[PDB]
Amino acid sequence: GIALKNVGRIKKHGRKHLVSKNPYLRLLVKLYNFLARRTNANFNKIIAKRLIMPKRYRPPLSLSKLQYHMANHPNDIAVVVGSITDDKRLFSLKQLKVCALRFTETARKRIEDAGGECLTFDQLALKYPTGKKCVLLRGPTKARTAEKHFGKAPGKPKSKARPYVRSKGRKFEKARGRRKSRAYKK
Amino acid sequence: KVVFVIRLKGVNKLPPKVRSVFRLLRLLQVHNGVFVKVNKATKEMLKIVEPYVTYGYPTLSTVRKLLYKRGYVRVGKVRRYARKKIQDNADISKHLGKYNVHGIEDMVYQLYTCGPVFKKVNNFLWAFKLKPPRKGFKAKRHAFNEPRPGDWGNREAHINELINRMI
Amino acid sequence: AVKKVGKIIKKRTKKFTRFQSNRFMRVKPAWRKPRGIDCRVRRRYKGTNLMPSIGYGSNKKTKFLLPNNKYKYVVKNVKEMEPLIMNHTKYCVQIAHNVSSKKRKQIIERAKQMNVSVINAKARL
Amino acid sequence: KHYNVKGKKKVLVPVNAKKTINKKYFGRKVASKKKYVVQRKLRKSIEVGKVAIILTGKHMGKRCIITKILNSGLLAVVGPYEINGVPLKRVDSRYLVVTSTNIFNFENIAKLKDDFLNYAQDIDDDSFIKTLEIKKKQKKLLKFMNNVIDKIKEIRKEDPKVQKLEGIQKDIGSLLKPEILKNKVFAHYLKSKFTLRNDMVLHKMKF
RNA sequence: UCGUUAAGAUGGAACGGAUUAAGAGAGAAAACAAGUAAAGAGGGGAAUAUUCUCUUCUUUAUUAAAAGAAACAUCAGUGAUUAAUUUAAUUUCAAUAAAGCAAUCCCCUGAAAUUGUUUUCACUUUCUCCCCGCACUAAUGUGGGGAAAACUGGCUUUAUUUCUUCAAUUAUUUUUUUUGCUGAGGAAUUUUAAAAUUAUUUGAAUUUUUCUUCUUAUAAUUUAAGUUGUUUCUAUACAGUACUUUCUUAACCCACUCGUCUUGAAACACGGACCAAGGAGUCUAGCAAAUGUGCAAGUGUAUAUGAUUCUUUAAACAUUUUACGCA
RNA sequence: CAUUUUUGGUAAGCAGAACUGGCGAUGAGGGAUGCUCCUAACGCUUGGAUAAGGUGCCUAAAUAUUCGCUCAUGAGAUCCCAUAAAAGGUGUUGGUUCAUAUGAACUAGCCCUGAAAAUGGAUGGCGCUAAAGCGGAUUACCGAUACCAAGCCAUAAAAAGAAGAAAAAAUUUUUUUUUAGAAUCUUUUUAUGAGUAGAAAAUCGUGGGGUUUGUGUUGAAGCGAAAUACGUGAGUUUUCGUGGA
RNA sequence: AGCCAGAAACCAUGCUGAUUAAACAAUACUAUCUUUUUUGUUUGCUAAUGUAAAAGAGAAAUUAUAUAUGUACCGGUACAUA
Repeated sequence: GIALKNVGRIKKHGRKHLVSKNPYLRLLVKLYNFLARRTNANFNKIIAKRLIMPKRYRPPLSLSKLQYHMANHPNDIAVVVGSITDDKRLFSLKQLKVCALRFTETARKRIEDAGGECLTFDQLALKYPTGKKCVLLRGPTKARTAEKHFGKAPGKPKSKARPYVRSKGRKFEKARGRRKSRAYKK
Repeated sequence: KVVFVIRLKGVNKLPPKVRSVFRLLRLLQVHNGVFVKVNKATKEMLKIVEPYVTYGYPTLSTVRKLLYKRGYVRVGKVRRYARKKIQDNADISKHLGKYNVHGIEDMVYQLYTCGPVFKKVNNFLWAFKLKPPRKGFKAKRHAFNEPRPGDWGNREAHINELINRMI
Repeated sequence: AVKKVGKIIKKRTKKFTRFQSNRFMRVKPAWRKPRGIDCRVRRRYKGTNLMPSIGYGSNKKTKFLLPNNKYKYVVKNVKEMEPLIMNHTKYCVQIAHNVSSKKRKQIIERAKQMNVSVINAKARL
Repeated sequence: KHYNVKGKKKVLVPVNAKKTINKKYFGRKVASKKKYVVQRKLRKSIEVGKVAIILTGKHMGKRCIITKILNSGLLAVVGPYEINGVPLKRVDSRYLVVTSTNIFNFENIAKLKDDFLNYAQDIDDDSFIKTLEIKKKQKKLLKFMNNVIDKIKEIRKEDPKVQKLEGIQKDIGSLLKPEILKNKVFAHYLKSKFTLRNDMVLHKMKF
């Protein structure tokens, strides 16, 4: 009998293929898989994987954040494997070249008004199949409110995770172990 | 300089340090044989698994014969290997081309006497899965060293006859 | 034991009839997997009724093949002739349970035009 | 003509090639990739001057002398037609027990070696073929009964190849018979059938 | 559940598994026979409702063939057998017939006088001879006591090795006798390329060659580059007593009441006479993560209003710019 | 539960710990039998050669070879394992110290005494003594689903991929077969395959609904008996009989 | 080693059973029937088939085993022969 660690198996994890029945996205991933396998570069492969990912790994990217990044890359084409959202804290645009998974209509209109460029991934594929002189972008992973509750147990030393609180009420969840006066404090 | 170590015993009921050394050694299967670079740490490791292994100095005929008749090699990417019989030099001249071996005789030469390029060649080849001995043993659970007839531990030169017996 | 016919090898003829089915009359012969403890099936004591196993599964070239050397296709309408003509060299017609004799006869005639035998041809005559 | 790797000198015959398979997608191909089939290269015990036992034919147990090795690796043998009435028969070396004993015991028999050799030389495989037309002719009689079996034997008899083979057989028998016949003990041995009984060891037995 | 008939079985269980068998049944759909000619039954298409022409089934017989199972041979893979073999290596001989050398002597082996030596005398044979005991013995002899020799053994030689030898054990090697089992695959450019081998051709090499080596050019082939060939048979069948396959007892080997709780049940642990039907993780509320979907700093459209909305309409559709929930 | 260390308790198949390995959750081969000891962990098959273990017969291979020792008027005979001691012995066998090939003294090998129980009774049974006993050694043979090679299945990983003529039959041309591009997809390769409690995926079936395109009284469903049927399987499909919506 | 006598024990004897031996022997009478030869045995029935072992299914000293068998003399002696 042969002694085997993990019974000889590679049992790596994560998405096998796109679980959605959405025709356009299934078509799109077929394209980017084709490009990824043939092309030498990492860029296409990374885009293909990122296209496959779950909804919480499809965060929105802020237009202001994209704009802030692209000012050091001033003539170059941003690609974003997520949605681009508009900003009502943002005074004006500086004119941008953006490929994204989804555009909010107000942002798209703002980009068009600015004289910028709204690229779909198929259009990007046609124009830049190599990905040369292109810039891969992605939004915040840990911004989401579920993750704000993740990490070390509430009331356990040095912890700073949000509790899954009972309700908004003043009297609730500020006593025992959350103030030194009542029992103890974290 | 070298020592050829053959496993003898099943994988049921193994002590934990012995499991670890076996895992490093690569004698996972009960009739695995493998070449080992003589060193003190290698000898000490070998001493710990001793009641479950025979070992010795293999001789040139045996080294040549064993690699020829029972040589398999790991073909795939790093840790995505696959077990292929050799049958042509160009495959093994690819992987051991960087380390400038490129040819099965060169592999025989390094295995027979440890030279500048031993670890890689040794690692690169698949561990030898041997047959049973075609005329058996006196008694499996007793040492070759014992006054009582037995077979485990150092068999020195005479390892060759056993290898010929179980090829 | 094993049943070769040409390059169609089928491993096992005997169906895996259910554990001690004659012993308790209420039991039916089709397989049912014991969730019992000490069942003498899963606890794998030799000499009892054998468990079915995926290992007995057909070779991929054969998979569902008949000794006829043609895959069986069941037919309940005349219109089913139109794919069966292009596939006749690889597929054989079986006529369905229901089929009324006038229609059935017409299908049988059609099958002869397609140059493919009906494997249950004598039926309803 | 031959291959000589490791000194072997095999002797090559062009393979006929007959079996077709439907191939990977489109159409068919013959199975045999190779073009030359190896010549049989029979064991050294088998030889022309030797008398041999026919093991399991109709005429089995008879002591029959070898004539010609055919290119099929099948050789011809006769338990002389004058002596035993037995046909010049085709046989494998696997179904024939060749003895050490030699037909050319005496100078007279050895002086008639060339005539026997010429007779031996003429025969060929094509004379031993059944013939499909003839085989069908015999078969077509099926659709009192004993008579039809006699008629089948007559149909076999009529064949020109059978007659040609029988001529050579008769010539060989006629040539060899007087010298063979003169020594009664050897004639009796030739007539006598091989037998198995108690004390037939087989393993130590000499042939 | 019970009755009738038939078939089988039957020495304190019953059934089963695995594997064959004999019986009893069933079957032709791969489990043989395309085409060709003759005369019956149908059907179509074209030419400008009927001429031309194309077709499938029955029928008579008439040439193919293929397909599988055998069997042998041939390969390649993998075994088992029984003969071996190469040049080394390792305190290894034995005769052959002529010479010599020493007799308790010698190849040997004893017993004696840090650290080396070295020296002493002890030891063979006899179917030879003698003396005492004369037949005294296990004996076709003998107990004791002595000699003799070198046949025997031992050494030194000189030649000799198929008269007899030339062991054995390692090392690297090279073969060989029978033989067992196996045959996946299927190459529209990796069944390709080189190698190998054969017949050629050119230059070299060296252990020097009728299987000597390399590389220079040309061909074929296979040891490359996962079985092929030949001959039978089924059969010149139309389902048969053969063949396929179900059922049926047998027989060899194996085979403990299932569920169950329990560390642990074949149990002297608990439940179960039997068969049929029905028979047990659901639904609501609120919450969470997951994943999909639509939109995004918004979101949902709430109650409700509205309509050229009226079997199905109990839904669907719409909502004349700071309502509310949550963010 | 076992080895080893181990505490309490007269001890305990007792209670309590330590380290590690088993069983639990586990088939298979041996241990005569046996959840745990030993060998060894398992898809389906073919062949090989071995392990633990055997080779008098039951029962597969040796009445093998080879040297000792052993006769028992209840001998003895494979770990766990199913009793056995102090103590004796002028039974026999070796030793070793003494004395004068005899007399002492010791010594340990076997054997004997020490050695009594409950159905009839247990080296597994028959039996075995020039062993088939006990202690060695020498081989051969037999011996697993473990081991090696090969095929097939599924799982896991890896390669790789989003357009063209092959054969046979006829009499150069006629006739016969084939001629793949569906991403949870096809081709290929290698590795892997235990399992209660438990988790997942792929399936198969039942009632109803929408949808699609069919089946019906030239008898369907249903039901009994089946089928050279198909599926690893649940099942599916079909025949004959009954049957009549 | 070789022997002997010796117990309410032991085994026979005795006695009881013996469809405990799927046991058997002898005798008496009987059932269109027995014997020899030929051809057949591919409505419950009304011609009729079964073998565990053919292949040359070949083979009759005897106490023996630290000696046997004859033959000749008187179980003994002598002489042959395996």
